[PDB]
Amino acid sequence: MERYENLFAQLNDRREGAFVPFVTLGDPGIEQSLKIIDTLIDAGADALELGVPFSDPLADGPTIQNANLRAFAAGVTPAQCFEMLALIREKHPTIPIGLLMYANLVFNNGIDAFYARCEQVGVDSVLVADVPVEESAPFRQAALRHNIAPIFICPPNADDDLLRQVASYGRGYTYLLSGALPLHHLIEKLKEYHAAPALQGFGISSPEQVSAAVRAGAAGAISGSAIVKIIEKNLASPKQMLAELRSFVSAMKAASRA
Amino acid sequence: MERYENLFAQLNDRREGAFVPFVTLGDPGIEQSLKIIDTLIDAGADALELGVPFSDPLADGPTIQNANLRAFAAGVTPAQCFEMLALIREKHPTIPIGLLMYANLVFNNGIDAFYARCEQVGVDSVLVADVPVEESAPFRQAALRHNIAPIFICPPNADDDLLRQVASYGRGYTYLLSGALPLHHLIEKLKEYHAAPALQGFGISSPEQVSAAVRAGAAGAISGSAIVKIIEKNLASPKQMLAELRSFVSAMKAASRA
Ligand SMILES: [Cl-]
Ligand SMILES: [Cl-]
Ligand SMILES: [Cl-]
Ligand SMILES: [Cl-]
Ligand SMILES: [Cl-]
Ligand SMILES: [Cl-]
Ligand SMILES: [Cl-]
Ligand SMILES: [Cl-]
Ligand SMILES: [Cl-]
Ligand SMILES: [Cl-]
Ligand SMILES: [Cl-]
Ligand SMILES: [Cl-]
Repeated sequence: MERYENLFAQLNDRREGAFVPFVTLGDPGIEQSLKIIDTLIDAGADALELGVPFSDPLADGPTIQNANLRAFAAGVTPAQCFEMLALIREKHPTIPIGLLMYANLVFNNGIDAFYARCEQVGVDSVLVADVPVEESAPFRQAALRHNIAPIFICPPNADDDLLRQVASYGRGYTYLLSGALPLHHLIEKLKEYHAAPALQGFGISSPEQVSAAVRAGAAGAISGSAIVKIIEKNLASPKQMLAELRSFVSAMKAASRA
Repeated sequence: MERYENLFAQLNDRREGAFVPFVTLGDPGIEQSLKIIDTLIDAGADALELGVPFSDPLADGPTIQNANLRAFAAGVTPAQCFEMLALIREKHPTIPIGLLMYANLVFNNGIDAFYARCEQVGVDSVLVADVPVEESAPFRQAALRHNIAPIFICPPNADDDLLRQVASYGRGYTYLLSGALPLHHLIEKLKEYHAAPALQGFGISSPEQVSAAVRAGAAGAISGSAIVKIIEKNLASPKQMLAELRSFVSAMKAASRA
């Protein structure tokens, strides 16, 4: 539906980088999560990265792990997540919606049925976070068949071989994480290979990291856990939670004008 | 085959905690990896946790991520991993072998065929690191049908409800990661619910953390990345690599007598 392409062209109009918050769907409840997402959008978030609750405790930090636990504790299921996605899309027809999920989600229903469901509710992109590039073909092909952008991660030490693969396979945006190479170097190479615009997603904790990413040439930044941390710290006061989310998104967008 | 039960009873004879190193199969090559594993065993490792190369770059630290990349760069496939596992078991018939892997590995062949292959090569336990407990039943049942211990992770804030589930579902050992609760408290509750012996697996970097785990009552410790770091730092000298691995395992076992 051109949602990412239109966003990045309009961000070019505004001379801004994208700010894309991550939240877990259904954290800390279905309705609070919907209102958290409305607040992020109203405060200036350019796109959304939304997680279907998963479990990766060996690797995840306490923030993301606790969010997954809060959503499961609220009884959140993939079914409810897809209904939430549909509602978000209906209220916000133009905002790019990226799903972040883990491979076992597609076991119960099958790869094509999963991507068909994404297409039906209006998702724009899907990142299956735990599938190596060597095993990505069935996901990439199913995504394209259903008009979904498959998101590929560019790791910090990617050689030109891998950069060429990431640039060619992905659509929508490139999820950049940056024997690491210089940030500006990865960005330049991805542009040389006509990759989808790069969103720096590593360690985007606060305004300084957004500004650094845009100054290095990235198209924007993805905040992997900073929004979830504000949720966790304000669980007892939804009003203060929403106010802190607004000031945070505002400060992150200010950094995106750097 | 009683490999974990026999190990823990013999560790009780020795008044020792278990030390269980993690390595990625095929890192930095098939034959170097086999010899790394032989060296860990000869140096005193009590069991093995072996990873089939995966990809979890959003969450993994550089050590584990780089190991996965080194193994894929050596052309390692799941097929070669299963042959390596078979060779390790043939050379070392009594040592408990735990596989650590990610869910997409079971997509290509199916859940039952994966666990059948594990049983055939002599694996004792399987931890599918990225499957929530709410979705674990098909894996747990397939494991039991093939005489494989399914490994469950006890997270640091587990309530008694979850502790009861982890204690009942798992076999072999409990993979302990420790609003977190006191380490000794989780250990006590797991014993109260007759869980498989707990191996503390969070942050086991050096001897101090092994000693802390055993002093708190854990049956031992799993070093998630410390062995891989020694591999990465000594890639240019296999001889020095193996010598540093020996001194490291020796120091970790010394801490396990605490
Ligand atoms: Cl679109
Ligand atoms: Cl529940
Ligand atoms: Cl290169
Ligand atoms: Cl695109
Ligand atoms: Cl950087
Ligand atoms: Cl982060
Ligand atoms: Cl056994
Ligand atoms: Cl290769
Ligand atoms: Cl409780
Ligand atoms: Cl057992
Ligand atoms: Cl601790
Ligand atoms: Cl670790």
